[PDB]
Amino acid sequence: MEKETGPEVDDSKVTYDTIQSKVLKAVIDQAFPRVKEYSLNGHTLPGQVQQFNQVFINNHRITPEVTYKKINETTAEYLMKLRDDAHLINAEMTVRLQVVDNQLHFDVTKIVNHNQVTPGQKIDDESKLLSSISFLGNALVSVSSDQTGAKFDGATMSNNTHVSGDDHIDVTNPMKDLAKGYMYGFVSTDKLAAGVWSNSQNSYGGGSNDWTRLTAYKETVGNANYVGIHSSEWQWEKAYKGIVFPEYTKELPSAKVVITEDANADKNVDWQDGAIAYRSIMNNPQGWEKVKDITAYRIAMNFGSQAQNPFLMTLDGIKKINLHTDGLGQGVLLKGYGSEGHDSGHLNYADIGKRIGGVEDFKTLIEKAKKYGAHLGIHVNASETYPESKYFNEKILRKNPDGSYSYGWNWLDQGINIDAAYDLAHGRLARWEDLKKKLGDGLDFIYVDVWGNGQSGDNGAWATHVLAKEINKQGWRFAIEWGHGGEYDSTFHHWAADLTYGGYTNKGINSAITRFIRNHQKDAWVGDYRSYGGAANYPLLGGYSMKDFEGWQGRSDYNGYVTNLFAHDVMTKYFQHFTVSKWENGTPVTMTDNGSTYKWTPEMRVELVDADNNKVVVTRKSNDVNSPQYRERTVTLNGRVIQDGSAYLTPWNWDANGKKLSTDKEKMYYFNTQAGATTWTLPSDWAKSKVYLYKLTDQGKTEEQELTVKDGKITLDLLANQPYVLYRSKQTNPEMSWSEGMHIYDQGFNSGTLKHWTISGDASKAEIVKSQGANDMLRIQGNKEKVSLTQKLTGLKPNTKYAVYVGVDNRSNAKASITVNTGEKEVTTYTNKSLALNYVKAYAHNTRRNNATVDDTSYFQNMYAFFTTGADVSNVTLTLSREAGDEATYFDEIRTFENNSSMYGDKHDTGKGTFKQDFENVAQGIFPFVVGGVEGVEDNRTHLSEKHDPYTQRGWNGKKVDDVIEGNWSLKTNGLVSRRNLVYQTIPQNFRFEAGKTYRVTFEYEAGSDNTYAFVVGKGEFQSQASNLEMHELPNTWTDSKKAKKATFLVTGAETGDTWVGIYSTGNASNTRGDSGGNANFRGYNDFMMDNLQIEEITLTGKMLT
Ligand SMILES: CO[C@H]1O[C@H](CO)[C@H](O)[C@H](O[C@@H]2O[C@H](CO)[C@H](O)[C@H](O)[C@H]2O)[C@H]1NC(C)=O
Ligand SMILES: [Ca+2]
Ligand SMILES: [Ca+2]
Ligand SMILES: [Ca+2]
Ligand SMILES: [Mn+2]
Repeated sequence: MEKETGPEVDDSKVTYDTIQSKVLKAVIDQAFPRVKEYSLNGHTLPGQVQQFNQVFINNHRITPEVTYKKINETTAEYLMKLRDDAHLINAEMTVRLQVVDNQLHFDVTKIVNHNQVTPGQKIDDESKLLSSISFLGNALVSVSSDQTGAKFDGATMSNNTHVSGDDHIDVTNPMKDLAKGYMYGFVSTDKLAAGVWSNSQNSYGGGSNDWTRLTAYKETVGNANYVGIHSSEWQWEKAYKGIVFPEYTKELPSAKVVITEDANADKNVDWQDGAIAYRSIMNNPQGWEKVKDITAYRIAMNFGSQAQNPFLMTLDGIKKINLHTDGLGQGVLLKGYGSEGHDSGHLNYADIGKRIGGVEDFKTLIEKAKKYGAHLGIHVNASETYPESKYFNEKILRKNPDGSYSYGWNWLDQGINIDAAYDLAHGRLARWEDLKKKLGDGLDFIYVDVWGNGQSGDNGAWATHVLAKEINKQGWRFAIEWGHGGEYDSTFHHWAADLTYGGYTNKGINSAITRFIRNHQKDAWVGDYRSYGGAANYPLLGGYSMKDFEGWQGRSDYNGYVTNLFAHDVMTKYFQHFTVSKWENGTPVTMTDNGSTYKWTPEMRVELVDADNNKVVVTRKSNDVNSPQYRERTVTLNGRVIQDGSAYLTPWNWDANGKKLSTDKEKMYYFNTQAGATTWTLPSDWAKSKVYLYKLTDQGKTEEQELTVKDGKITLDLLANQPYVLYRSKQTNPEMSWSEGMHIYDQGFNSGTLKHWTISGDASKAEIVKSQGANDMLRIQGNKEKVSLTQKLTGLKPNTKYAVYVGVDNRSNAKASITVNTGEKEVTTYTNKSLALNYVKAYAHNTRRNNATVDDTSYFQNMYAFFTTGADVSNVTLTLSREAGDEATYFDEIRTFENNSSMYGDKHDTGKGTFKQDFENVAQGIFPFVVGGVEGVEDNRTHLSEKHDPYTQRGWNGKKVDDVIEGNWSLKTNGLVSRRNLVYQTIPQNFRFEAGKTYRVTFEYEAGSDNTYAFVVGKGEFQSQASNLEMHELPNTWTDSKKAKKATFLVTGAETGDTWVGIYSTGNASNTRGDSGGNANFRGYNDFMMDNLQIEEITLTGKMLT
């Protein structure tokens, strides 16, 4: 390439003025809001040196008619009239340029469209809107190739761990052309650096073209190349299908430049100085301050009406983590907080799940969690919904160009995508306001699932900013799924934080510039995940690594959750308590993974600082990618080593909520992923102190040991992958008030003692033991006489109907019972040997080997008693008992909660009399059935269906069968045809078919096809050596009937007491009648619904006999 030239500048017709602070002077054109040049400390940066007196309005070139006024020494104002009759533009905008110390602010302060436009109303011609405003062509700041050290550095979005989003371009003549959008951009010489911010929600496309709030352009002027940074175009009045969006979607255009000399004392001026200064002018995502102290993120899941994780139970998990981490902050995302659980009832944000304890228990969880620094978030959806939802309506549904529905996912029900732009234009905001009104204060974050993938149409930068603003306005922090989503407003990205998702092309933001700037504000980055290579091969700043133990994707591994917190997240979070000040790359390395061999340039040293001038230095131990030392770092704090390789001894000076700890609560955490002694220099304020070590377990601080300090050092030779904490004085563990609000003390056996139970019988026969998943349970075994454990149920309401269950897995033939005595009445329920394995994936005691009870299986099922308090609730007792037996019964999770069922002879209480289940008042699950093994351990596709006429019922979009047969609820199975396996069954603890007695079992049912489902009678444990079943295939209910059919069966209890009934998925193919795909799923060909179950003990007489 040859030396380039362009027109020189003739400014003979130009009148310049100057505005200035004490440190920065800007020469500005009186004809147009353009900065020609900046001066600071005798150094200069050009702005837009060549006049370009045009703007683009709705993509039309306009020469504005401009009048000017200098307002004061720092501020000038421009009135800019905009007219283009041919394109229906008739408007004016006011712009101010203002110097604020070393910042220049560009603000459009007023916009007037002379066309009639009313936000929220129809507009007959959208071209009359003033929808976009572009000052592209006027650089806010630039640098010339004639200046020493001229360079541009910019970040674009990359989520591919192999590919940096950053460009580092020397500004030379000649140089390659440049006309490119950026998220962040800096120009610098060897004397000054500048960074540019804009609130522009411009996009030039997806991927690296998105979030492009800036545009950088090379312009050749005389014999110099300039690279200038421009704001990208701004948005203003917009509409969808002629309906103008609400006023709150309009945000006045704004941009800022900041100009700095050396800002990290390294005696070089470069983009890093610009990035430090940029923090003073940038947007900050709402809630960002909380991020650095949320060390323990995880999901607690509910699904399919099961109430796996009631709100008050999550509080016990929080207390376990509070003990085990010694008071680190937590963030629990409630996936399934609403409706029947996860992926039920979407869009109705205010519909807080009733079966997990409703708004009352959610409020209690939020309030009581505060003292543990545990913040709650909820999972919502703004992209797809189901017929059951209050907000399912034809008008909101997304349709394809051919008029067909844009179907969403099918699981419990068939979802349909919604049109997000329509939704915004028709009251979406009010749904968030309803939730805020119902729930009140204190919720931390909203995680909006899916958004960004285009299911609901446009989910780009502008639309996301609007959505985030709705959420932030209620006082909530924004979180989203994708590495590329919500770059402007998000504080958490699930595909960045869970390193296992999506593979190497789908992770966090792979940009050193962006991470430099914002590391401390969000979990949006590339974390350590060696098999993705590139940036993921041991990032020096770490990066959030999320695991779970409360049911999400069947995750139950509590111990692995805790070790991962300490292996990745403690140091990640430590660094977020500082801001990055310096970033040094090493030499390129060659890596091979994921089908490619590629070059990668790694960070070798990162420095961070805080407002107290603490200095952290993080150094990679080798640049050699094939050395073990490439995946090791040292960390120093003011020169003192706090991490080296597999071990750290890190100070922690913040409580669970991030507040500064008092001196006597200052601590250090030790963790080593390897065996071996390590030696550490103590800081001066520890070196002459006594020092005590504690091993951290789910019981808190244990195994107190005073350490020997020698020469101001300590040596630690402790268990690998085990957290410890150190203090300068003896510490104790506080009272946890286990299970507060749940009417019983320590419902999950987490407190390490049984002393709060009154034990009758031989107490040595009752112990707390760990499941195969380390879940503590009550075990009773080897007892020759009855053993009982009793507590009062406390805090109950008088004259109130309740349910109580305990999870029970009984390996003994002995009677294992739950008994409630209200003071006035006693009710009892029991099980002999358990016969149904647990197949609920989000439930902690399902039968997956790694959270099995014992012998690699779990038969846990909830065992209920139903009772009513009288006038006095001072002496209501709950007793767990086990009659004599050699083998073990396991109990866990005692849940007492209001319930208004009337299942026993039309009365609430456990008692005799005809059994009826109308499904209208189910405590949880599908009682008296439990889910069977048809799908193995799964988020079972059987749940309680909720009525929403007409959408859930026959006829809507050709639906063949009703979701709900009578009342508001039925028992629905979705699409489980041709599986040759058991869908669900009664178990004797739920309904016992007494030995030698005969019962009439009646129910109403819908079935979409003939003989796809069968009513079955079995006994004992079902085996798919396959068990004998009495088989009654059921015909479809719609080809020859306008409603559910009634079925009736006689069943005599086997002498072994273990008879049950259920619904079985046959081997027969279903019939979708020529329909396919979404229509076939929606219309219910493959579905089965039950309602109005009745089981009546009878004596066979007359024609019953035949
Ligand atoms: C194409 O299947 C994948 O994506 C769908 C959504 O379009 C599902 O998320 C699916 O995961 C499955 O989700 C259901 C609940 O909807 C259930 O939780 C299953 O355990 C889970 O496999 C996902 N992957 C698949 C089917 O492998
Ligand atoms: Ca510097
Ligand atoms: Ca437990
Ligand atoms: Ca019903
Ligand atoms: Mn449903």
